[PDB]
Amino acid sequence: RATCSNGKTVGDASCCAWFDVLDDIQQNLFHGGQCGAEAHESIRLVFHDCIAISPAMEAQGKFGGGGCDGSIMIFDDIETAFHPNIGLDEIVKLQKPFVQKHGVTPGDFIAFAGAVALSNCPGAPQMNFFTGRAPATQPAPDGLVPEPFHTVDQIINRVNDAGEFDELELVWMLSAHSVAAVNDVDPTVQGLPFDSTPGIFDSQFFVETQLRGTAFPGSGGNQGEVESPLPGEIRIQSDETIARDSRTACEWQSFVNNQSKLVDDFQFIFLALTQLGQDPNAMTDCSDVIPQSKPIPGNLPFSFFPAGKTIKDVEQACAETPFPTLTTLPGPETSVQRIPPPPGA
Ligand code: HEM
Ligand SMILES: [Ca+2]
Ligand SMILES: [Ca+2]
Repeated sequence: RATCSNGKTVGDASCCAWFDVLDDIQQNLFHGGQCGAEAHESIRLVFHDCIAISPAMEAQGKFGGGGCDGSIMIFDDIETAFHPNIGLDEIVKLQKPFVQKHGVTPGDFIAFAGAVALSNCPGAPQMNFFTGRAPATQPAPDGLVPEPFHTVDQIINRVNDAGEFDELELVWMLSAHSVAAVNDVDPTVQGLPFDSTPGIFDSQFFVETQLRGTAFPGSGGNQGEVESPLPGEIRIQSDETIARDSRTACEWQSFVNNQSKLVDDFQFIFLALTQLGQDPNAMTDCSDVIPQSKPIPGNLPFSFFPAGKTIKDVEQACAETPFPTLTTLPGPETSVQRIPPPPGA
């Protein structure tokens, strides 16, 4: 343990340089510490860097990808052209100059920016940050990042190969869709959120994906898109099916009205994702650099039905426990506002 020049204690004096990186990204990437487009894009970038590993491919003498190696940045012209990585070159290009200026590894930076991004979102867990990711030497193969039109079987199998993650852990990692929008699936409109609170790390994603889908927020006929339950909200087929599948439905529902489980499980699974490709015992704990997460503001219940929705609108899929009869916000059904992204998204 060491004390940095700012008086903060950290796991190791090598962590102290990350306070310079923190100040720089908070002002110049996240527009003063916001949980907006760049924050959401950085959270997604962690998954797409890290899940690109495959012990199964390696066991046939094929490169399976290095996991959290910064390969999606170092080899951006290759990986960001893969279909599942659509729209990520925009955030890669915004991140690159910080990596160059601060002399940090591309994989460490991607993990850092994802943790800082989440710390900006009220309700987020206290996010971890470990260092020790050598620069990738090969780009990832394609076919390693899940698609919204993939089956539940293949997504379960994919995350079990990548990280020995089981079907329950697949549900936890999809909590990231609580602070997320879709730029590229609907060719007519960018920035359609997955839940009605894309600035808030909460279980609205788990509530709202359980509702009956009533309309497309924009165009119909988009591969891997299904009807959503609110105007301005997007829903993808993978989320819709995982929420109703007999293996995962009860786990999905368990996050409704359970902030502690949402926060504790996502803290765990995020750190696990950021260690793919690495020996955790070789890494340095710089978690004390990450800002203290903020609580959800206001005095409303943690989970709620959006205005215009009640228990009658829930497609209850959990045979163990009934979907909880939440409160319904007052007034007319309200449109979820789009989050316009930076150019090239
Ligand atoms: C496992 C199956 C998953 C599928 C099929 C999936 C699919 C999607 C799709 C289709 C989008 C919109 C992408 C675009 O339009 O460019 C998206 C956005 C996003 N995903 Fe996922 N995802 C998955 C898992 C995860 C995980 C595990 C995380 C993070 C831990 C994550 C974080 C995000 C975030 C933050 C966004 C929003 C990006 C933005 O606001 O620009 N996703 N996801
Ligand atoms: Ca990678
Ligand atoms: Ca949310």
